[PDB]
Amino acid sequence: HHDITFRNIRFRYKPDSPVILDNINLSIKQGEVIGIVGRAGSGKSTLTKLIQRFYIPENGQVLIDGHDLALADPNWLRRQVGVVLQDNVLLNRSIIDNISLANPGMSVEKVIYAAKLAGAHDFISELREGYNTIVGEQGAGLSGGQRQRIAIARALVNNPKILIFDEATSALDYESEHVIMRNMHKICKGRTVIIIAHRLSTVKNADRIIVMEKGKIVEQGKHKELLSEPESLYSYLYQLQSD
Ligand SMILES: Nc1ncnc2c1ncn2[C@@H]1O[C@H](COP(=O)(O)OP(=O)(O)O)[C@H]2O[C@@]3(O[C@H]21)C([N+](=O)[O-])=CC([N+](=O)[O-])=CC3[N+](=O)[O-]
Repeated sequence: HHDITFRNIRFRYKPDSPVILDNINLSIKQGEVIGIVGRAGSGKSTLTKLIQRFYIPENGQVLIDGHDLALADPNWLRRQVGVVLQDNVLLNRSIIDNISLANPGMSVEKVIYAAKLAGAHDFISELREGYNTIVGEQGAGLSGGQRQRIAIARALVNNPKILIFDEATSALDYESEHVIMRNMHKICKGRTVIIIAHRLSTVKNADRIIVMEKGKIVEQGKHKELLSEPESLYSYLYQLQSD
C-alpha cells in the first residue's frame, strides 16, 4: 500500500512565477522512510507543502492512501500528517502547551508518550517545573537540541501515520542528536516518514533516497545504488560533503 503518491505534479507558487516542480512522479509505500536530498532550492520543501495541501498543483494529483487530496477532508489530512518543525517552539508557553499545540484539548498521557518517543521526557522530568516549564529563559531556559526534541514530540503527539522532518537549519548539540538518532526507529515505527536532509549522511540508511534537482526527481534508490550510478548527482553531493 502506498501512503503518498505524486502523479505528474507540476507546481508554481504564483500564476506567472517559475515552475518549481515539474512532472513529479513518486510513490511511497506505507512505513517507508524516505530521504529527500538536493541543492538549496531544488524543490524538496515545496514537495512536502503539497503533501499537506498548503498549495494546489496546476497539473497532476497528490494522493494519500489512494484519496486524491483535491477531494480529501482537509480535517482528516491535518491529522494524517505530523511535521517536525525547525525553530518553532513558543518560548512564552509551557513544554506541554508546545507539545499539544496542534490540538490543545488532549491528554497529559498522550503528551508524555510522544515526549518519550521524542527522547524529551527524561530531561523534562528533571526540570523544576516539569512539563509546566515555560520554554522561555525566565523559567528554566532550554537549548536548541532540547527544543528540537519538543518539536518532534509535538509532531508525534496525535500519532500521525505520516511524519515529515523539515530540513535542519541550525546544528544541534551532541546529546540531543545522539538521543534523536538512538530513538529514530521508535519515532518512525509504524509511520511513513519523509526526511528532508541537509547533510546526505543523515538519510544514508533511509529505505530510499530521492534526489531532486531544479524541481525534478533526477535519481532515486538506496544509498549504495545511488553511489553505483556513474556520474550521479548523488555521488557528486556526497563527495562535496565528504571530509
Ligand atoms: N512561498 C513561496 N513563494 C514563492 N516561491 C517560493 C516560496 N517558497 C519557496 N519558493 C521557491 O521555490 C523554489 C523551491 O524552494 P524549496 O522547495 O524551498 O527548495 P528546497 O526545499 O529544496 O531548498 C525556490 O527557488 C527560489 O525560491 C524558492 C530560490 N531559492 O530557493 O533560493 C531563489 C530564487 N531566486 O534567487 O530568484 C527564486 C526561487 N523561485 O522559486 O523563483
